[PDB]
Amino acid sequence: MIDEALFDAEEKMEKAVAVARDDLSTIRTGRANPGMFSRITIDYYGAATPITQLASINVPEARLVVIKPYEANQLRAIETAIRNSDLGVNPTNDGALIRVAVPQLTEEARRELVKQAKHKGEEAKVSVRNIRRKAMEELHRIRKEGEAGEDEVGRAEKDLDKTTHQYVTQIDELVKHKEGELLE
Repeated sequence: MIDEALFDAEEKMEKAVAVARDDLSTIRTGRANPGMFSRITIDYYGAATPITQLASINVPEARLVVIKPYEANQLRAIETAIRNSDLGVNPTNDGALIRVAVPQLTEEARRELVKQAKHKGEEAKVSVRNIRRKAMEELHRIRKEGEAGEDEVGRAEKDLDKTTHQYVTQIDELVKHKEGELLE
């Protein structure tokens, strides 16, 4: 049915756009967020484990992160993972807390990250397009087989085209915004 193809495709695009927002969040910036720490993993009893699951990540000032590990025995293993990461960070030790001052990025690094953001956007747009294609070829099958009227299917095609472009644009705003986060 038109409905299933159309309503599910929309719902999937929303998820894809949501995934892209989260994905952009993982990029290092100025205006530190937790997301930049999300893909730092420690050895946690044999399982490669994100620090995000193992510590409460707080942002007091603009360029200062405060990380509180649930298990004090883990603190040194966490700080090292931060120290050995690709964040460009020199974390200090407080005892219960890890003090992470985040430096302003170099112009070279920020052109490389702007690059990273465009790519994550491109991936999500392609994903959105694939969702449209699957729903559109269902519409095409409905038409071919005469399971719905021609005018009916052509309105649904027009609707799907609109929905798709709205979500692609949303992804483009999402990148446009991370780009401006990175170039200030």
